[PDB]
Amino acid sequence: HMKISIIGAGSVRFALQLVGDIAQTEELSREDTHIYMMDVHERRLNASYILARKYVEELNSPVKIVKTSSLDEAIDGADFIINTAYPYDPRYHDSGSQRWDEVTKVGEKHGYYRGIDSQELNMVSTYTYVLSSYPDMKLALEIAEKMKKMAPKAYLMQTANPVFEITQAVRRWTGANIVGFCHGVAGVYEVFEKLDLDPEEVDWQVAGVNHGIWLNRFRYRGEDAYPLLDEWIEKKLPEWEPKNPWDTQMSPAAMDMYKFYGMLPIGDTVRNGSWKYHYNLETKKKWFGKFGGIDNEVERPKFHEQLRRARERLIKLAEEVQQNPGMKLTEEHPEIFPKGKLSGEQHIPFINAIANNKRVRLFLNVENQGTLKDFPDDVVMELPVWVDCCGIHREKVEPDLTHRIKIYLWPRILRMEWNLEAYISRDRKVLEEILIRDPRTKSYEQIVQVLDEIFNLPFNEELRRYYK
Amino acid sequence: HMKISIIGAGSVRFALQLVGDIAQTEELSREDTHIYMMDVHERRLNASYILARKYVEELNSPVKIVKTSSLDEAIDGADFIINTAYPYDPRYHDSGSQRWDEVTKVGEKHGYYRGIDSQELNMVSTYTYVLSSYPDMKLALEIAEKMKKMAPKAYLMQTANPVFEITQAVRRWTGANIVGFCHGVAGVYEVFEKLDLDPEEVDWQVAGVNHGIWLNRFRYRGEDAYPLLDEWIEKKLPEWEPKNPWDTQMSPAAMDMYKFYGMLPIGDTVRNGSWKYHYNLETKKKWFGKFGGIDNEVERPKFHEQLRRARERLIKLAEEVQQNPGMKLTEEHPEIFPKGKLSGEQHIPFINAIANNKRVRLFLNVENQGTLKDFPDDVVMELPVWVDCCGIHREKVEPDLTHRIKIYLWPRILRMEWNLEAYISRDRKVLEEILIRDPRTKSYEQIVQVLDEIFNLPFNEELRRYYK
Ligand SMILES: [Mn+2]
Ligand SMILES: [Mn+2]
Repeated sequence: HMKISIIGAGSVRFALQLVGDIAQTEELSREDTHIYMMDVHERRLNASYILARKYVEELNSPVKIVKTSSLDEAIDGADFIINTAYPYDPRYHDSGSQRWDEVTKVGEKHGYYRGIDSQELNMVSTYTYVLSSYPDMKLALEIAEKMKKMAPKAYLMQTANPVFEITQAVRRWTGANIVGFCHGVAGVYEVFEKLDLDPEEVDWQVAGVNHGIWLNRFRYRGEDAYPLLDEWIEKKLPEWEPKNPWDTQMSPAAMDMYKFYGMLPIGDTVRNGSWKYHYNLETKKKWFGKFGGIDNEVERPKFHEQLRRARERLIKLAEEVQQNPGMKLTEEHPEIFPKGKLSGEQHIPFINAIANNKRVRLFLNVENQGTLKDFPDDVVMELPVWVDCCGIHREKVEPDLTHRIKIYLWPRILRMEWNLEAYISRDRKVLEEILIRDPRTKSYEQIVQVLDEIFNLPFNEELRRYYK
Repeated sequence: HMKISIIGAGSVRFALQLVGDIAQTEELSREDTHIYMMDVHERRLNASYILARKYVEELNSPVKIVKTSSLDEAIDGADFIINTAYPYDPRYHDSGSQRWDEVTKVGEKHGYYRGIDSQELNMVSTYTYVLSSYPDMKLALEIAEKMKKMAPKAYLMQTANPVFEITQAVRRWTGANIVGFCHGVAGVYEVFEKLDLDPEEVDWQVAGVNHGIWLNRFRYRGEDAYPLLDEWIEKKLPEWEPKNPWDTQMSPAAMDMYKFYGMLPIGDTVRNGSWKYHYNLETKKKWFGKFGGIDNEVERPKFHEQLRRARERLIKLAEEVQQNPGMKLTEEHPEIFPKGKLSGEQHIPFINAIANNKRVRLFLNVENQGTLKDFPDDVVMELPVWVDCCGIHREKVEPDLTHRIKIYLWPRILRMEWNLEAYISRDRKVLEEILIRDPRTKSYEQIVQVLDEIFNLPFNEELRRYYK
């Protein structure tokens, strides 16, 4: 009996990706594989459970799916616990994105463009919440302590953000068996495509911290391939255009960071430059192209609204399924319900590697343990690893990250430490010292005022009591 | 034959302090002690040499004093080399303070209050010059390479700022036998005085980096003494007033840093808080008292002018000496020329410890070497040490610095690394990345403009060619 528990299974698109990958993995598509879907939103949970059951049926997979509103029941004796939950106050909100939208506006009201949580080296929208990410940190630690008692052999597969902060605090403060998951490394394939390189003929590696990873190795036909990037920068960068607001991997910002640091930032790292690329929307469009990227006052509200519409549609689709047993989800909406094709993300390959010894190369957030020698052994970094039934095996990182990149990641590590200290100390003065270092802070009184108004939002009642 | 060479002996007040301490140290006041005074300013050098000779004569000390304008002659076979030189372009300026004054004004012209060199954790005036401190770094390394050849057994006793950056780069890039000197630790005695404690009955220790040191141990009558500070904060802080612009050790800023970090910052560390204490002159007066401290647009120009007047007076006093052999410098100006009393600074005790095994406890900038375990072995820190003829012996630092102070010093260490990278790479883009992290930077174009105008100052011709 293998038990795979999805905490936050109302993330039904992500739930359906995980379910579909399991159902399409021969070693896991068995009667003895039990998938537990747990969520605090009953409508979303029900709808996700109906869609997952019908989906699995159309794939002719015999896995069992169980739904529950009990965190304890989902954790009890689980082999793998995937945390994709995004907490929210149900008295005021329907999903977590809403608390971040509203605090971001408050921040902008007080002169912080894109909110206080948008800082240098961390512009990724929704990554942290009021700096210390209290509700998301709280849930992960609660899961971690429950599983130390109820599931001591389980892996906690952390996907909800902040992955860096949460994986570090869990590891450090509970010793629970937590691993952080992010597929930002998938940006490399955009590089190979733009440079007309067969991905299978490229010898490559990335390393760093979450959303702070760099293409430390890039070789082709027995030689360094970066001169091929240099040629692309000269001849083709002038004509580059993003296909959508998320398309930044080959943007002027990415190449400007590569010029200074010596290696190419990969994936969401490109979103996390200095303020040079982010002072305002016009500056974002200069460095990221027509959309200004995804982390701005136009595109992010547009996207969160798209996700809300999708949640409502999936609830309605679940009702359609109950009314029309004969309909084929894979036929009517083949995008949402793909068939005969794995998603390509790392969660199910990880599970199949640990349990069934299907060895695979992944990029995961684990303790450094001397892999990057100029960083502490206990700091959680995003590293290239091979996973099998004997656990996680860190690759040697070669070539080493450049000196300049090392003194780029150290500040991001220190920001993590200040964020953890702000959480564990319950001390509002720590949040004030974080913002006194913010370039947008003009005065100390500005810091108190913006934090005051944030804490006084009705849905931040628990946060306010935590720091009081 | 012991040879003590003062590079920059035109710092005649500092030269006279060093000369007077030697002349009043029994083990060093000998015929075989040769003091070499070297400086590029002939008038200042001559005047310093005349005053030093007459001074030594009135102390009945037989030490030999030699003046030279040759750096090589001063370094050749020296046992100790004290670097107090402050370079300047003689085509435009008469002393080094002038290049810092003029670049600071340019910075303020472009919206950087107190100049680009005034950054968080480094508000100390004149500490760095255009971030990377090119002329001061250049001289120290030139001395370091000359002495590796001409004086392989010598100690380079670095006193010119930036002490942290220069001691680190010399150690790292040349392996020369450099030790950094700063007496900021003397602030502890202000604490003992305000709290009515006999200094000899206090068990105390400080540690950190240069201008980043903290009173990690403070005990009295077999117990922690910090509760005595707490009582002083409650009953006496409201009525505290600075005696002069340099008096900040017991200021509201110092106590506000102590509240957050858990230990008291000592000496010039109190000048180096966050921008909380430094946004403008009115804010400086709130946190430092009536004068706003010494690092502001009123008090610093007032002080540099006082030093200029003093240089002119000492030149004129030297002429008086030549005209009136019978006058007694110790009688007419006993402040400048004290008798029967050591200065209390660390340079001559250090020399007497190394050469004559007079063991003494000092606070010096040396490689960590595991003393503070959460920092690299090779990073130069300001540490409590015992010095004897067997060299430098680091005390165990106990109690350890607090967690919050550790994540305060790490950013200052990283700033040092960025400053060194800006120097060695000769890359103006590095200075631009430093300022993009500055809270006062509003745009990227602002950075280029302020650096452009700084580099284009006539006296920065060498700096401009270095970075071109
Ligand atoms: Mn991610
Ligand atoms: Mn100093």
